[PDB]
Amino acid sequence: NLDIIGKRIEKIKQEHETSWHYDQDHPYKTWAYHGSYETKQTASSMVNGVVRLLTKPWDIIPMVTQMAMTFKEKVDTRTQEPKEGTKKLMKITAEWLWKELGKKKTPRMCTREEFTRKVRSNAALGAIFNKWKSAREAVEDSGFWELVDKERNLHLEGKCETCVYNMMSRAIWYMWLGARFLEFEALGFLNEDHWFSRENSLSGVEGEGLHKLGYILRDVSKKEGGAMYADDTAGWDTRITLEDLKNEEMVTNHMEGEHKKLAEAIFKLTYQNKVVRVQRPTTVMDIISRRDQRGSGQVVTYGLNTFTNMEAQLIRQMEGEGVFKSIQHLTVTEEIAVKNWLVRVGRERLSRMAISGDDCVVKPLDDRFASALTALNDMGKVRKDIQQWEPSRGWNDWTQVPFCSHHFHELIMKDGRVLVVPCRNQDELIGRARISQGAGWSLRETACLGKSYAQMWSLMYFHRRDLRLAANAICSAVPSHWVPTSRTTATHEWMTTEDMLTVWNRVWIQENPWMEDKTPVESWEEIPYLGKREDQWCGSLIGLTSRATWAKNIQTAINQVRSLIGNEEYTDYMPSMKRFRR
Ligand SMILES: NC(c1ccccc1)c1ccccc1
Ligand SMILES: [Zn+2]
Ligand SMILES: [Zn+2]
Repeated sequence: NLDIIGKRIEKIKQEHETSWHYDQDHPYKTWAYHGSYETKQTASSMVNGVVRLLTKPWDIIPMVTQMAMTFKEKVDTRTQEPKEGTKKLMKITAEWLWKELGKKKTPRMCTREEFTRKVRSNAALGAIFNKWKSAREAVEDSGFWELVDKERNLHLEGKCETCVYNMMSRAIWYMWLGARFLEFEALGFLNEDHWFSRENSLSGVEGEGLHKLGYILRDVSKKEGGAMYADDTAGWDTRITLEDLKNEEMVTNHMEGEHKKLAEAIFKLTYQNKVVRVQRPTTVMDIISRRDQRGSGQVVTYGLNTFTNMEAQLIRQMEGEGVFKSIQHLTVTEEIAVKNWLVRVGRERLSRMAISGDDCVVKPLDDRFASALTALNDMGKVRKDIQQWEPSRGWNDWTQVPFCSHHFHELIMKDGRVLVVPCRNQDELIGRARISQGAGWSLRETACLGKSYAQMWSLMYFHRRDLRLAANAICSAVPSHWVPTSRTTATHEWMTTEDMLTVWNRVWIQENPWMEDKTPVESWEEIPYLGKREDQWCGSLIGLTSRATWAKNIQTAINQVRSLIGNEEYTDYMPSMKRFRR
């Protein structure tokens, strides 16, 4: 408790000595409260006018238009201690999983040099603005690195002064850039060196890309076994126990020297003991602590969520296969049985899963998995929108399974080759492309963000009639040589000024390991759509009068946007589609 968090608490006390007050009307039950201090401040979603002018039929669809308008009674909940049998299953499984993940990888420190390059090309490293403006400026000033040095030597000493979270089914924990550096130095190797790639982790999909995920689910479907299960956890980050944080820390057992000590300090000082500042309107700033739940950078959060989810799902598979009888307590021979299962079939069981942080698909040996709930519930990974003890409903067809907010279609090209394509309700795709985040967007920057959405649609969603047409329209309306942008950046092959047919060929044919015949496609007309009825089922306006008028008059919409942007060099992409090819 207060010996580890005191210094951080003591330090904040003094910067607001003219405001400190142990409030008695404090709303916290499960967060330990420490004091308050005076503040006053808040970014809402702005509309992308280039995308909206080229998607007029959607201006009257509430599921689209409502997306641009506008649980902290779940951050303040508590998760019970698992039973001794559960704690044992988790420790055995975690020990075994870090060893498998480490067989072909070497833990290593990430560098100031590497950190500097990331900030100078904009990755969402959730930092705060103070002493320097942007992260870009802090990183080119030795003063910063002297602050980093002081904290670093403090961590080697087993103490923390400045690693404090700022809080804002979502809650995002910003830290100052220096704390983010020290987290990246110690734990960045998990993401930088692809520990959760499918090749390395067998269940993982890190780096895979939306054009790969469907093929991966189809490969899992080919295994003998029961239904495919895709149970969502209710508020995964809030259900991470101190026991979970201690099994995650066992990655430090694979480290050495300075690195081992630096990583141990991140886990002890910042993860297993946390200090947070929260805005309360009654506007004060509350300084609260707790030992459990997930609060890390979003990139480390992803890798450790994947790890703990892989562990939880192997244990649920063990329960279904009868490897252990009860979570209350493991006998000695049950320990040897669990160990033996892991050594004997562990890698086969990992290959039966697709796991992306808190999101999973599992194809177990059989449907006993559906009612194997005791370990899952006792670890605190309670399923969303189903009663605690009601058996999971599985999916019989891999094309119906939800994963990473998508489902996947099998689409046969006129030439017989097979594409497995990502899909989601088209209102969600149009509604998201119509939104920009933050202020000070020029017309050119707004146009380049529209172009990023358009090129993503041409690569991932070409099979949706409305999206291939709208993508072609946006790419016709934005100057040909302007570079697609995004202020928050899976693999992003659409972020390029290369011709999109050449990128399509590279992604779907040349580099696609499931495509034996490498014959290039010569035009967009060779590239198929979903069935017309399947397109409607997934939200296509195809067959409406509004959509027919939009399609027929599309050059008029393109010319409206070209007139606003001004006298620039444009390309007409509409004749790449049969109906505008004269
Ligand atoms: N004629 C339309 C239709 C026919 C039958 C069912 C649904 C739409 C149609 C099809 C494909 C593209 C554009 C319009
Ligand atoms: Zn610190
Ligand atoms: Zn679909």
